[PDB]
Amino acid sequence: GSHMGETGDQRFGDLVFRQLAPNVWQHTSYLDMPGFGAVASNGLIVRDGGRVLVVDTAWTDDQTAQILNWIKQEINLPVALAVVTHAHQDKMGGMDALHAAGIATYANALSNQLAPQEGMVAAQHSLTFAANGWVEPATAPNFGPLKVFYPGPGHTSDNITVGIDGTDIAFGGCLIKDSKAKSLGNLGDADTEHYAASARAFGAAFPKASMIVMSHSAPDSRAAITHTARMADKLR
Amino acid sequence: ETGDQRFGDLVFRQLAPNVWQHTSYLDMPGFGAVASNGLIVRDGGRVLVVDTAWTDDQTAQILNWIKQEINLPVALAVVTHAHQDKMGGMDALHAAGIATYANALSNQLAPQEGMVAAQHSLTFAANGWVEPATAPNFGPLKVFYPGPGHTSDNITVGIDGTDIAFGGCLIKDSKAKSLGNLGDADTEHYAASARAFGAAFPKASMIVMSHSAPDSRAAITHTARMADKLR
Ligand SMILES: Cc1oc(C)c(S(N)(=O)=O)c1C(=O)O
Ligand SMILES: Cc1oc(C)c(S(N)(=O)=O)c1C(=O)O
Ligand SMILES: [Zn+2]
Ligand SMILES: [Zn+2]
Ligand SMILES: [Zn+2]
Ligand SMILES: [Zn+2]
Ligand SMILES: [Zn+2]
Ligand SMILES: [Zn+2]
Repeated sequence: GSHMGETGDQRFGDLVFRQLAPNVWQHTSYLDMPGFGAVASNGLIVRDGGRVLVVDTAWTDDQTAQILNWIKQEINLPVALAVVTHAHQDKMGGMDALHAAGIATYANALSNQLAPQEGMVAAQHSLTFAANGWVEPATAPNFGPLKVFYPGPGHTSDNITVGIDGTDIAFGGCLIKDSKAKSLGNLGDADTEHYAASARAFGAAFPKASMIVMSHSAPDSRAAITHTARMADKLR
Repeated sequence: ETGDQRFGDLVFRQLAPNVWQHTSYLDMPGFGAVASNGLIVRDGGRVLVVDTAWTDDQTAQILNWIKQEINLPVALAVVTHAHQDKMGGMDALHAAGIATYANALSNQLAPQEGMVAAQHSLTFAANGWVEPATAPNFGPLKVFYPGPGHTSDNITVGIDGTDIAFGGCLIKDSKAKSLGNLGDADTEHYAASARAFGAAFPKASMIVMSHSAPDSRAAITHTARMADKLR
């Protein structure tokens, strides 16, 4: 089962949406984490010609259905696919809303294999990766601007990252924490030996991205990557 | 030991008409000699190897025993994760012109683990089975990724047309008190991965593993019961 058991910001139900680029938005949803209260989780929405592509669900099915409603209102293009960046509640908790809506879903093969143990619904389709971390293109059909990179084990063994081609943006998901972070967040499923190398591999994979989007903080500069790697260095 | 054969530092045990276990040893601080096992499979007119020995020299001894005892070409080797017992001899396989295969993740981890990457990467479906285009002409070798356990990258191999499945370092002996080296292990998912190996090869009666002699299926259920205690 699951381990879980302001300017420019647009409120839409209990979610928040922020435009990051002409064709890119950040979605934000909240879940109350006993003791510490509201935990934000961010993902992305990308307009690619006549299609919308989603990175990560919200925490819940009901929140994820609200992402689809927001897309209908603000973009009014069909959602061609969603890719989720590992098998934890914040990234995959809303899979049923996507499947209910007939949306094709993608995850790391390992995320799909771990999903039952992690209390998640598996995506319909599985990404695989080359030894250099880049997605095998046959497993990323019509991903368009989404450039998927497996950096190595870090936050989880299955964590993947996504560059948005033709923009300044790369999405570190839960691997990367912001440059102000006092900790690496939830290390319950982390690989402490390989985390630092995986963070640095993400930086090297998207060497010119200037806006680093993350699950649990607002977008940051590239300093988030180096600061995260140096915090991870101390886990070894 | 009666019936076992020696070549240099290597010991070979015939498990089935076309299958041998190779065993090599390394002195580990405060542990004395640690055995590591792999497999040699005769597949008609060619030989397939599962896992290197600890070192290049030991791995060359495997290849020269194969020449002496079997006298068929070695077509390919599959190595079952990026640790020295399984991939320490990659340079000897490459020098001998043997095609090498490992989990893509093993190849990605190899530099950090001080190992040499294989020439080819295996990838796996969500159900754990190797994507067939990545494992061309593997003959009787059936490669399964059971999930993270002993390491994130550990893979397993069934030998079609035999009683044998190879758990590598994921599976420990049915009398074991411990799961051996957990330094790189996934404590949450280990038990499920061990059970997934059992379910992938449900008819295998001889379970070969890295650090103990062949056992029955009891090794799978005992490993899972030990791993349940890690959670
Ligand atoms: C801060 C935080 O809360 C949760 C619930 C997670 S995760 N993605 O590990 O579940 C994290 C994280 O660090 O990613
Ligand atoms: C007993 C043992 O010794 C070593 C050196 C290893 S491994 N494969 O983790 O390096 C193991 C193991 O448990 O696999
Ligand atoms: Zn997570
Ligand atoms: Zn997270
Ligand atoms: Zn977990
Ligand atoms: Zn090992
Ligand atoms: Zn081992
Ligand atoms: Zn290691």
